[PDB]
Amino acid sequence: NSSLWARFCEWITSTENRLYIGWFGVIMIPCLLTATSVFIIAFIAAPPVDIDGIREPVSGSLLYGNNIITGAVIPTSNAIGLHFYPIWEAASLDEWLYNGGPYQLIVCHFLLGVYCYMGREWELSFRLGMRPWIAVAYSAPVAAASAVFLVYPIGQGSFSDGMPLGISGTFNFMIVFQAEHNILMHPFHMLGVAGVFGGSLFSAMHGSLVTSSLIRYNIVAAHGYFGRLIFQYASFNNSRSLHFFLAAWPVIGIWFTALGLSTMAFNLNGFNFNQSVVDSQGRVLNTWADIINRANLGMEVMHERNAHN
Amino acid sequence: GVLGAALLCAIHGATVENTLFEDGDGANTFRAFNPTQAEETYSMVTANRFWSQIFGVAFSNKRWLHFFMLLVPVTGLWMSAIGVVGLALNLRAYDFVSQEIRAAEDPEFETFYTKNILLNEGIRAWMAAQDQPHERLVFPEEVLPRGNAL
Amino acid sequence: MLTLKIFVYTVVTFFVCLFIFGFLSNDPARNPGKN
Amino acid sequence: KLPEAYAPFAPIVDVLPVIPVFFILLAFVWQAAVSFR
Amino acid sequence: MTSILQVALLALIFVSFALVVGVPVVFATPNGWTDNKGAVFSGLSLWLLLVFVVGILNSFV
Amino acid sequence: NIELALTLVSLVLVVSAGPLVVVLLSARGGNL
Amino acid sequence: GGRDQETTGFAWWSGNARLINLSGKLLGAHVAHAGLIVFWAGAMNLFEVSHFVPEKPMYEQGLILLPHIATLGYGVGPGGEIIDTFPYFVSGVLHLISSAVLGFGGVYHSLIGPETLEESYPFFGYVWKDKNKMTNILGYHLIMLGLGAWLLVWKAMYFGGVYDTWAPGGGDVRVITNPTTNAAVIFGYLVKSPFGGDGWICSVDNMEDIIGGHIWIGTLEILGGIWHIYTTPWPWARRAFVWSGEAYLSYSLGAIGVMGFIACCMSWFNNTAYPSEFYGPTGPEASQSQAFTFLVRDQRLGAGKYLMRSPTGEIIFGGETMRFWDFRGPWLEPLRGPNGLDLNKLKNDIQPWQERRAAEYMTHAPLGSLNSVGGFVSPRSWLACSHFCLGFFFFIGHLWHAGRARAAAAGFEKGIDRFDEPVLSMRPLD
Amino acid sequence: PVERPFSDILTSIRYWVIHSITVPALFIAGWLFVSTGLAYDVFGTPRPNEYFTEDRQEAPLITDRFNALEQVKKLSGN
Amino acid sequence: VYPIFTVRWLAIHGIAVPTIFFLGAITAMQFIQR
Amino acid sequence: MEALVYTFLLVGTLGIIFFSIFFRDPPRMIK
Amino acid sequence: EVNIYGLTATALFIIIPTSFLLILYVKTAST
Amino acid sequence: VGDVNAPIEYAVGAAILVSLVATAIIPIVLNPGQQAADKIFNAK
Ligand code: CLA
Ligand code: CLA
Ligand code: CLA
Ligand code: CLA
Ligand SMILES: CC(C)=CCC/C(C)=C/CC/C(C)=C/CC/C(C)=C/CC/C(C)=C/CC/C(C)=C/CC/C(C)=C/CC/C(C)=C/CC/C(C)=C/CC1=CC(=O)C(C)=C(C)C1=O
Ligand SMILES: CCCCCCCCCCCCCCCC(=O)OC[C@H](COP(=O)(O)OC[C@@H](O)CO)OC(=O)CCCCCCCCCCCCCCC
Ligand SMILES: CC1=C(/C=C/C(C)=C/C=C/C(C)=C/C=C/C=C(C)/C=C/C=C(C)/C=C/C2=C(C)CCCC2(C)C)C(C)(C)CCC1
Ligand SMILES: CC1=C(/C=C/C(C)=C/C=C/C(C)=C/C=C/C=C(C)/C=C/C=C(C)/C=C/C2=C(C)CCCC2(C)C)C(C)(C)CCC1
Ligand SMILES: CC1=C(/C=C/C(C)=C/C=C/C(C)=C/C=C/C=C(C)/C=C/C=C(C)/C=C/C2=C(C)CCCC2(C)C)C(C)(C)CCC1
Ligand SMILES: CC1=C(/C=C/C(C)=C/C=C/C(C)=C/C=C/C=C(C)/C=C/C=C(C)/C=C/C2=C(C)CCCC2(C)C)C(C)(C)CCC1
Ligand SMILES: CC1=C(C)C(=O)C(CC[C@](C)(O)CCC[C@H](C)CCC[C@H](C)CCCC(C)C)=C(C)C1=O
Ligand SMILES: [Fe+2]
Repeated sequence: NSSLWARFCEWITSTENRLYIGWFGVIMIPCLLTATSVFIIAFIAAPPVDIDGIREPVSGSLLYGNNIITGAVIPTSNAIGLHFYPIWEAASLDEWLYNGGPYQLIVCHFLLGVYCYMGREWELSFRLGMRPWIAVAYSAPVAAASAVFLVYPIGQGSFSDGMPLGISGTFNFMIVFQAEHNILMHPFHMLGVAGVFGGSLFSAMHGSLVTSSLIRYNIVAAHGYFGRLIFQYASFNNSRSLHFFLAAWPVIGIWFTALGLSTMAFNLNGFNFNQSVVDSQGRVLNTWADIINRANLGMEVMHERNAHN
Repeated sequence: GVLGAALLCAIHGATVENTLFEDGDGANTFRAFNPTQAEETYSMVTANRFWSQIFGVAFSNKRWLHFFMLLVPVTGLWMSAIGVVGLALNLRAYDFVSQEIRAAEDPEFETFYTKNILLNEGIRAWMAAQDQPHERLVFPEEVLPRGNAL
Repeated sequence: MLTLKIFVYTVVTFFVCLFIFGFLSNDPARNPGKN
Repeated sequence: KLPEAYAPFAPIVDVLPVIPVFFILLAFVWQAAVSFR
Repeated sequence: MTSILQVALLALIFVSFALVVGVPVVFATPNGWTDNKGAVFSGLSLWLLLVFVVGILNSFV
Repeated sequence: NIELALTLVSLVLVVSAGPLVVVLLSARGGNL
Repeated sequence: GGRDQETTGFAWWSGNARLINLSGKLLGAHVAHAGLIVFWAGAMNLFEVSHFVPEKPMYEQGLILLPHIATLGYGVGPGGEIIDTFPYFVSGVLHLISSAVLGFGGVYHSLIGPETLEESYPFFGYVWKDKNKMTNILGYHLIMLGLGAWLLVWKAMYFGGVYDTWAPGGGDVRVITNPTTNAAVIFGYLVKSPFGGDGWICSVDNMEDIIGGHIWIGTLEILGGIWHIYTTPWPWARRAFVWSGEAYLSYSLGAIGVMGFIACCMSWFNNTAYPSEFYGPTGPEASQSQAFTFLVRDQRLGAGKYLMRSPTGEIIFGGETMRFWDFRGPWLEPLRGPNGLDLNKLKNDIQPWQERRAAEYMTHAPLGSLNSVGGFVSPRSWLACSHFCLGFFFFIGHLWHAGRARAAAAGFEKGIDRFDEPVLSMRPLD
Repeated sequence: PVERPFSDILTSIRYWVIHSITVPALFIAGWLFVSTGLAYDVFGTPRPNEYFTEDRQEAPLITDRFNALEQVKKLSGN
Repeated sequence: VYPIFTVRWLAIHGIAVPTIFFLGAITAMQFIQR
Repeated sequence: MEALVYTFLLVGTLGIIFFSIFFRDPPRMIK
Repeated sequence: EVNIYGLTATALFIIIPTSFLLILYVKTAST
Repeated sequence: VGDVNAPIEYAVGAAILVSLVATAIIPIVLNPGQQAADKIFNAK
């Protein structure tokens, strides 16, 4: 009880700290702290990186003429591919900067930190008597982040295909998908959009009804309003089922969209309705899918450099 | 706003459903409730402490929480509407003139913003051919923008 | 840089050992419930 | 394309793979036969 | 001798269909398992023997 | 087009083979 | 018949949870599920055999089960050419008959068999809280797994061998005579990095190592089963885990999720346990073949072309394919020297069959679509995507079931007491 | 004056007698509507062989507001 | 309970009749050789 | 000059976040 | 000194609301 | 040109199947709602 190990265990496991630590805490704290430190330093004063591996460096640091919107941390070089490139493997620190190691450092440490945050959620929930199913809800954003940052590069074969840590980087990321894989027509992205929009709708409407009902009745009063507003009597008359539905809709939507991105990593595709309507004599009549395909074709042609010096 | 609304919905549902009071012998907690209940079905204190020890800040007022839920998406969509109203007059945020001048000065300076501008050029050039038939546009293949020519 | 490699390996091993010996020191029985 | 001796039995085979997804459905029907008790 | 194998196989298909529709009914209905054990066992034996004879016929085709 | 008709007939018979047991048990007062 | 919600406390959508403490019903359910699995196996095998054209390659017509039989060396000759399609029919029919038998057994144990098995059949009876019977079951099933591995070894070593894709002049059916049983080689893979260039477990490249590893796994599994059937957990083991059915379920869920992820990756990357001439070429193989064939065509026409240096200092093809510079294959190693490709061999050491294989691999890249229109979906993409999704879902299942099992063991799985809240017995202002 | 429950009508005889002979009439009416060729005439949708007129080999264009009726009549070939 | 031609009757029939008509139309459209 | 302004704004945001986390008024209304 | 008007706008937008809120907080905290 | 290949026999066959499956499930979906509306009504 008084052993140094016992004292350390009690301190780590104590719930009287302002922020609970736990063992998942002891793992995640250094990881996330290193990630954020390196992220800030690279965002502020990082030198150019050759993302494409054709000796055409891309500047993304603030000191090199950039704003908040246009700045980012460029992913690793295409030459490294999917290899492991730690700091002590590069010939010199300058070469390490030129190739783009800090992206790998950030992504690895951040992924470990988020997983251990997931674990710590359950740990604290268990230390207090709560039920343990908040980690399941948190799995959706964690799954999406893991997909985008780790599974897509593995499928494509290089870390240069990951999402740059920025804003304009994210926009370029989205545009390159819409050029290459036709994400907009993939059913899983449709389910993700539906999940997000339905979550916003349900949040707004639940807030409205609950605030209206609360008078200086919480569910038996507003239910009369809802049953006659848009019909649909006796749908969610149990206060627990309603909140479970709220927790379930967006989580399932995000799970499906993450699985869709993971499947695209192995490159099946979105839907493809090109030239799906033809009259007699074999002539082709254009549909909206053809206009979308023209936009995608222009996008893809613009992206590819092909002639690289 | 939209992403925060989804986040609030999910987190509130998960917290309420994972802090229910023991008022039912059955394994399922759905049937341990009736609409005519007097007290709330979940412990605010436990959830408040949990989220004050995990995240750092937690709600302590039901009315404020549900009002925040209402407030977020409405403001987000209103701001989006104002943005599209501005766009209707071709008042678009497109330039970042300093970056454009610097890029035009020397070719050897590339940011993701310039790549986005080039992608927009490609989209316009390759889609206007059939998107706007009334313009009667015929771009020869020589002039169509392509990455091979940069 | 071999010294940096050694330092990183030592730190990672220390933290991982701490974690493993943490969850193995009778985790399930330290709960607010009584059973 | 199957041994010739079993050539006429081609169509029935085309239905075998889809049988499992019916079993789950059957369960629901069975529950519907007891008022979802 | 493809015709004999084909007709035996059709008979096996019909017998298997009947056995599938019958066995769960015999099991589920109360006081039926001990009442109709002989029928179920006879059906199973016929099914196995017919499988074996179909196999031998295939070996001879 | 005998193949299509035979496939449809076999599929229909297979589909009906399942609910028949449930109907028989319900009608005969089984333990379903 | 079935239970009711009031008696058990589980709704219909959770009805199966009522089987936790009923041994016979659980046994019947498991047997029926195994019968269903083997039913699907046999039915799909027959369906694929019915729609099989021997002239065309297997990967051009969406077949995923026949390649598994072929890689064992059934009715296939050099170069992956099909000789006869009888063994696939035999396998499917046998699986279907076994399905019938298993389904009958499962239905009998589910509907008529005794509800509880530990009253009249003590040998097969068990209670989840016991720590001896469960270990005995574990040992039995470990012995079965070891016997299966040894069956694979026996087939590979005495029953005609398996299809080795690394033999000279393309692959062929060969009998592995001297599997590598060296401990260093076998256990070197387990400690290799999972990053590029290393290939933690997916880097196995020869059948010798595969057979040796299977020998080792079989021996270890049988030895561990013997150990478990004659032992009980140590006190630290008894203080480390939670002893309940749902805890075991969660452990299995996590393990199976990890296995699913590993299967996804190994299907996507490995090409020795998944020979190219049946599952088609991998994406790296497709790009490498495109570069190789373009170089050969340019050299032949006369009008290197694209050949650059690897960052470590070797020789690779240039262009967008420089990322896939770790690929190795039967049709490219003879052209590879000590440091990457050799210019002399790449110039005048190409045999016609290598060029034909590269040309074939050019147009069958994994590019496809869910609508399945074309760049045609390779089997590797389907396997990888499906098993990745299944592994992710089973990891979520591990999370859920482990959390619930631990909460139930603690004693607050159904909610806070509402009379003695632990939080109210703590200092304020956390 | 109480909006009879749906169960009462579900078990009624006149309800079924009316509907089992009425609904099929609507279904056949729709089938004949789109089979006889009335839909193309009514809604102006061209037939597969009427898309490209003899003198026109490209998508039409209205390019006129106050004479759009005559423009559309000429372009459609009617 | 007795009277018919109520608001509910009109509301249900208005969305029921065109639905059947359009279902028939689409089912017929399915069998066109193009 | 722009970089200094951006860094100052980000630092200010982080400082407000930290102060809210650590120097909040106690939630005694319901606890 | 680039875009002096922009710098003045940013400074005013950061100062005036901040000062207003801080004065309000100090005024009310006296209660 | 644009005529329907299938005859009217299938038209009636499908009409019978898609007309007596929708006129008997439209009241079963609304029954809960109509049963709960009266409970909500005449109460408050
Ligand atoms: C997971 C599978 C499983 C399990 C655990 C059981 C267990 C049981 N069954 Mg069930 N059964 C099964 C599958 C299973 N069965 C299947 C698939 C069928 C369909 C054929 C049946 C059909 C069936 C009937 C009809 C009956 C049972 C009965 C029984 C009970 C008594 C068994 C007995 O008499 O000992 C037999 C012991 C033996 C050793 C003989 C087994 C013969 C096998 C083929 C030889 C191999 C076994 C050997 C030990 C393994 C060697 C491994 C080696 C290679 C390393 C027992 C609870 C009886 C009962 O009491 O009802 C509940 C009964 O009447 N079972
Ligand atoms: C493969 C999945 C699977 C399996 C193996 C089982 C197995 C079982 N369930 Mg579970 N269940 C499942 C899915 C599954 N269930 C799902 C998805 C749901 C939700 C819809 C449920 C909901 C549920 C409830 C609510 C209950 C069960 C119960 C049971 C047990 C009694 C069997 C039964 O239905 O009562 C008997 C049913 C019948 C007699 C009617 C079905 C007639 C036959 C068996 C149909 C199949 C015949 C087959 C085609 C013939 C094969 C041919 C062969 C004989 C040669 C049994 C152990 C009960 C139990 O034991 O709980 C304590 C129970 O109360 N289940
Ligand atoms: C189906 C397989 C299986 C399962 C489920 C079990 C389950 C169990 N065994 Mg058995 N065992 C098996 C196979 C199996 N065993 C085989 C094949 C052998 C022969 C080699 C043994 C030999 C054996 C012995 C000798 C003992 C057990 C014990 C145990 C218990 C404790 C769990 C444990 O080993 O520590 C789980 C693991 C740890 C405690 C330490 C893990 C920490 C490391 C750092 C994690 C990383 C692993 C690895 C290094 C990472 C690299 C691999 C990665 C790439 C995947 C548990 C009941 C013990 C027991 O309770 O007494 C019977 C015991 O003394 N087993
Ligand atoms: C072999 C593995 C295994 C086993 C034996 C069990 C067994 C059990 N689980 Mg667990 N579970 C598993 C895997 C497993 N589960 C996995 C992988 C997940 C992650 C999704 C879960 C998530 C889960 C939850 C969240 C819950 C259970 C519950 C239960 C219990 C009731 C079964 C049930 O849900 O009713 C029968 C199930 C149904 C009627 C649902 C069928 C409809 C499904 C959802 C869709 C059909 C499949 C669909 C086509 C595929 C879509 C995905 C596709 C892209 C691949 C039972 C003890 C419940 C319980 O009470 O636990 C004590 C419960 O609340 N499980
Ligand atoms: C060098 C460096 C630092 C790099 C940084 C680079 C860089 C990119 C900087 C960031 C720039 C930046 C700030 C960009 C964002 C700018 C931006 C777009 C601003 C939008 C602002 C705006 C006015 C939008 C309008 C819509 C709007 C108001 C959105 C609000 C979003 C918002 C705050 C959402 C809520 C988020 C959130 C996490 C809520 C959780 C709430 C919570 C803890 C509840 C938990 C909880 C649940 C219960 O159920 C109960 C019961 C209790 C009790 C309880 O507690
Ligand atoms: C290990 C984990 C570490 C996590 C660290 C991060 C924690 C973030 C803390 C957010 C504090 C926000 C201010 C709350 C100020 C405050 O005191 O709020 C207090 C408030 C609770 O107030 P009460 O319920 O007591 O108020 C009742 C009312 O009636 C008024 O009395 O908290 C909330 O409502 C939820 C807040 C979520 C809002 C999240 C905003 C996130 C913004 C992130 C911005 C990042 C910018 C980055 C720039 C580079
Ligand atoms: C058609 C064909 C043929 C033949 C066939 C045959 C002859 C078949 C048979 C089949 C069979 C004949 C099958 C069987 C099966 C069986 C099974 C599948 C069983 C199982 C069992 C089990 C599993 C058990 C278990 C147990 C016990 C009992 C006790 C102890 C414990 C345990 C659990 C172990 C020929 C060649 C001519 C041609 C080709 C194909
Ligand atoms: C192959 C074959 C066989 C066998 C077979 C079998 C055994 C089968 C089974 C089958 C089955 C077993 C099936 C089942 C099916 C089922 C179904 C198909 C169902 C459906 C359902 C539904 C559709 C529902 C719906 C719903 C509900 C849920 C209720 C309410 C309303 C609703 C609408 C929502 C043999 C070898 C002998 C011989 C030869 C042939
Ligand atoms: C309990 C129950 C359940 C389930 C169950 C199960 C899942 C069962 C299974 C069962 C099974 C899984 C059975 C099986 C059977 C089988 C059989 C019976 C077979 C037969 C075969 C045959 C007959 C063949 C024939 C042939 C061949 C060999 C090929 C070609 C030619 C021909 C077609 C002739 C549920 C959950 C739903 C619900 C509740 C009730
Ligand atoms: C076939 C193969 C091979 C080999 C293989 C082998 C040799 C394997 C082994 C394997 C193994 C040998 C495995 C193992 C595993 C293990 C594991 C996976 C473990 C885990 C554990 C855990 C997870 C734990 C946990 C925990 C916690 C954290 C809580 C507290 C306590 C404890 C510690 C319990 C070769 C290359 C030749 C060929 C090819 C492939
Ligand atoms: C007791 C009683 C009830 C309850 C009743 O509904 C009726 C029928 C009135 C009416 C035909 O619905 C009149 C509908 C005409 C309506 C005023 C037209 C304008 C409003 C809407 C367009 C009606 C349709 C709304 C529906 C779609 C929800 C009579 C005659 C009764 O005696
Ligand atoms: Fe709420």
